[PDB]
Amino acid sequence: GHMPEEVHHGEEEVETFAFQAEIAQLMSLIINTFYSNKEIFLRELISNASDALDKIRYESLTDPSKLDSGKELKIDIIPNPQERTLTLVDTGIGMTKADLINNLGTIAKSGTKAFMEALQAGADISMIGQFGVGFYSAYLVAEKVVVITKHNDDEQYAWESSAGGSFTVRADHGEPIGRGTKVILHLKEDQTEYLEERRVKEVVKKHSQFIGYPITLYL
Ligand SMILES: CC(C)c1cc(C(=O)N2Cc3ccccc3C2)c(O)cc1CC#N
Repeated sequence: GHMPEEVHHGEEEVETFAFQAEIAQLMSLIINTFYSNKEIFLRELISNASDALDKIRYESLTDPSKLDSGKELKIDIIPNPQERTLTLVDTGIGMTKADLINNLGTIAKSGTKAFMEALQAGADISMIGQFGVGFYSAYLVAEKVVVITKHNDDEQYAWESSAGGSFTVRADHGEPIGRGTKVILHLKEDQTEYLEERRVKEVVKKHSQFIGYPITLYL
């Protein structure tokens, strides 16, 4: 046999970018401070999932073909005690590559900035969703967050950040999710209570009791 060397690939498959400084300041703030009620992170994710589900639901009024990718609108929650992850998957509208990079790395600048200003003036962490940036509350409990997303008009993409100032984005060739978003939280060691059935049930019942979509726990 011969030994080729592929000196160049079709396109750079992993890209790394810095957050806007304001986004990174918030993330650093969130991942390092004490908050007495970190369970709000699940409310924030379920809230973003509900909106993504509304978005595909309303386009399905006008185009029934937008669900050939999946007709059930639902949220699933999967704690995995042995890999210390908690996973939320929704069948909402998902995100193109352009919006993945933009929404999470860049145009969150306004909301994160107004929020840190509001914090200086007396706000607290639970109000983060009033500024459109509730997703970053995941770092209350996670040391590392992964986002897998699939929009009807694009391929599947993976996003990842450990809150070190940077994130990466790559074409994800993994479990095809069809459509929507999947979030994988790599939990801090002192936050393993969100891998128990009792507790996750408490948090959903306490905060997301009136979401208009089924939420299913896969213990
Ligand atoms: C990465 C975060 C921000 C996230 C994004 C989506 C998502 O694809 N959209 C698309 C869309 C369209 C309209 C209104 C809102 C949304 C949010 C999701 O379904 C779940 C999460 C998890 C959290 N928190």
